[PDB]
Amino acid sequence: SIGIAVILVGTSDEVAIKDAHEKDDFHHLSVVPRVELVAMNETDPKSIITRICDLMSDRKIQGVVFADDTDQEAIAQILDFISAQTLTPILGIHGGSSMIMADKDESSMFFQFGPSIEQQASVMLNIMEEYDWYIFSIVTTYFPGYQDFVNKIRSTIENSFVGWELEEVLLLDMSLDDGDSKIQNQLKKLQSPIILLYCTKEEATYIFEVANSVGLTGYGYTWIVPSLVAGDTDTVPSEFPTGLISVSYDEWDYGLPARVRDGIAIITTAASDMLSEHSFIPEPKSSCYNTHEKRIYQSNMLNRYLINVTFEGRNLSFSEDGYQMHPKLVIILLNKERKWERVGKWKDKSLQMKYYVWPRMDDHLSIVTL
Amino acid sequence: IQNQLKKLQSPIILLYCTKEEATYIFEVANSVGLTGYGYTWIVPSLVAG
Amino acid sequence: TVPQCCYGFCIDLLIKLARTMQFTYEVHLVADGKFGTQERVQNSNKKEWN
Amino acid sequence: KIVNIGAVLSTRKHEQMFREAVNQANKRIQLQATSVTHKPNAIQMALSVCEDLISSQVYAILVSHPPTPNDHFTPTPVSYTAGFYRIPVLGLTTRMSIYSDKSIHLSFLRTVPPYSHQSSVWFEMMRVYNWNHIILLVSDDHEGRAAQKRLETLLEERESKAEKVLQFDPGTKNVTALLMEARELEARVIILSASEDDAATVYRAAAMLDMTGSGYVWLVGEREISGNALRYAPDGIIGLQLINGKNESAHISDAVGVVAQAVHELLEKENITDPPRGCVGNTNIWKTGPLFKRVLMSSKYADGVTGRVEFNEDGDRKFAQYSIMNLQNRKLVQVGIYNGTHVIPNDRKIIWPGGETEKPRGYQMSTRLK
Repeated sequence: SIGIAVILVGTSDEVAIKDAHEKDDFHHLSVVPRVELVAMNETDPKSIITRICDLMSDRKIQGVVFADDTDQEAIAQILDFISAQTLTPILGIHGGSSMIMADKDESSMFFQFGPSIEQQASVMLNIMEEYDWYIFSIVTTYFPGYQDFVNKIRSTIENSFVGWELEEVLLLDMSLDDGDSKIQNQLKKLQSPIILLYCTKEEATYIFEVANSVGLTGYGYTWIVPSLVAGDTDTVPSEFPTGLISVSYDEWDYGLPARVRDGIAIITTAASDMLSEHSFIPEPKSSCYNTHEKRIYQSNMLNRYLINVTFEGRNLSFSEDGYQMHPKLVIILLNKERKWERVGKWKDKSLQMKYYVWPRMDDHLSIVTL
Repeated sequence: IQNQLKKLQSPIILLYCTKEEATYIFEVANSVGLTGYGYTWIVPSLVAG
Repeated sequence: TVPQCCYGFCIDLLIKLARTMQFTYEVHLVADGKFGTQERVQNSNKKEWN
Repeated sequence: KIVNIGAVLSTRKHEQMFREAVNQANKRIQLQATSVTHKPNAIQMALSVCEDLISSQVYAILVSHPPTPNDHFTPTPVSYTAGFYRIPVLGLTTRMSIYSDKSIHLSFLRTVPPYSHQSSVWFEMMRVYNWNHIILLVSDDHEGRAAQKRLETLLEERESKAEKVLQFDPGTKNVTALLMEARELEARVIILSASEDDAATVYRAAAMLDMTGSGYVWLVGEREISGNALRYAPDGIIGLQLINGKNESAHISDAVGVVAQAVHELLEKENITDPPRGCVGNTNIWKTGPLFKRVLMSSKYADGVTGRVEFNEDGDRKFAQYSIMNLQNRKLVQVGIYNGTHVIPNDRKIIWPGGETEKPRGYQMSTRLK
């Protein structure tokens, strides 16, 4: 009898997903979930909060599934705020709510499908290990998470038997006005054919313009960037050099055909497991106004039951931080033409490439032996 | 000039230019910074004037 | 922990060292039985000597 | 033009004081006043915040802690609503360390020093007293871990670590094991940093084990002095306190002055775009507000009622003042003032634990080796 709402914003296949929602197989459980398809425009945080409040106060809402289509990142912060102020868990599966926030509050109940930065750093190291690239360098600017990335890459390079070599790690800063001289004097010490870059879109374009003014991006230099530099795979800033390799989430194979269905199934099976084990079902008066008296019920055991679910032969165990920890990552690269062509797929801790040798794009002579 | 002077790796440099050209290349090298501690440059008798 | 008695080169060396340095001591054997090496386990928040 | 000022406090007298302050600031270019009280609930608080931002369209908002003693979750809705549109929000009476991190809050500046920089005062006091050996015993939490990391970095800067580090679970009932382990070391200086509730139990268990005799020096923070912890406190504690901690109007006047200086330095810039008055309408990031925050953080204040106030690149006030309080026979007495970088004592003397009057060695070189 749990209430679950599905909110959509912007342009999307509203009728298609509304028809697909009535295709769940929940006959082997006594859940009878109240489903309410609500569609509107992502106008502002206030309207979103008001709609959430109204739908929750309508009829005993015990869960919220969210999907968006905009590019705003603060919407995830608003969702975290809501899930912190009221103990009803929510799930952001697609849209603006796909921006992963690592520093969440203690009493928050929010889980997304975004991959952790450590997972991306491990994937981009497994790629180098499968490509036999034992020489690399690190360049990054002032950003909330660069230190964590450096610490993770150091922890994963120090605890491995394969001989690697870190050389000339920099901490350049482009925020200083007229700092082109410092950037040019700092980037002049790079001597590795593999570069790891972690910056922002504007900072990435600026450092790429600087490196192209220098010229270490044409033939043999191959740079790798995490999933925050891309932003949108449809547009190209035209400043990114050729032969760029990045990692992203598998959204082209499944935008939202069954993501909402999987989320609803996970919520239902977790509620059923909690009701079976703890012999209790959380269904209080989910009201927005005058909720200070409703702080007698805690959702810690529910969270303890939400991070252990396995359905349809797939691992969905989340982590305490709030990411999936079992995603299906893909490996894309920027070829001659301005585009992102998918090449490899990384799922279930396994790698699956497409080309036996990496395309290099004279002094490249093959050799026949016996 | 900045992309060309970035390949110098010798502690002794031989320079042969004109007074204005010498001042310009010295300003460039000081913007880079290879003239302070260990780099010793030698110039012929036409740079002094 | 059964109380045994030890004797040998290092024993009398430590005796002379404590005599010339004028202090007291309370010896005890090794816990695991190894000189010492790095123990690299996946163990993300763990790295020490054994 | 007509640019109002934003401030959200809960007091009629403080509201009138802020009105007079902004009037005097405008007298020193038309600046209006916009003030909203505090609500018991925070969702309605954020709703009213967006409503007031719609009805006023302010550049930056001021916020202070209400008379409620929590001071933890009160400014979080305001900070979230500010960061949703990338506009700066300044705090007045909030000293939590979670706000110091720029990850959660992209734009947030405080006017009081955090507990992390308070640990540096302990470093200076140990340096001027020649106390190289210390026993850092703190709790296990976000603020505790941040303070411990700051102290460890400031100690390792001088190529010297801590003698021992002990952590206990907050909200516990038995800490005899940690005290027994600490009492078998060579150091005689025990630093403490936790909440007022834990300090009483810590002092009780310490006095129960005769760990408060002569030769031991205790160091705590402002939070471990006030509250009911004062009932269980040995004589000779050297604590700290803020000069304008509970005085809101003193900080409000300086905040009004610095924000007036900021807007006066701002209105003479190009490409000025006022934030949209459409809280419900707009869905993008205002072109102004990030740059305004950047120039406000670097805006060196002229003068204030609390001295020259500066700000580092962390959203925290620098070069503050602390009252070095002490406990002498159940009677609080001041010993000196921390004037930015120098500790100047008064004519009075210090009464160390046990009754002796002499600088303790803080290092007992007992000779019983293993």
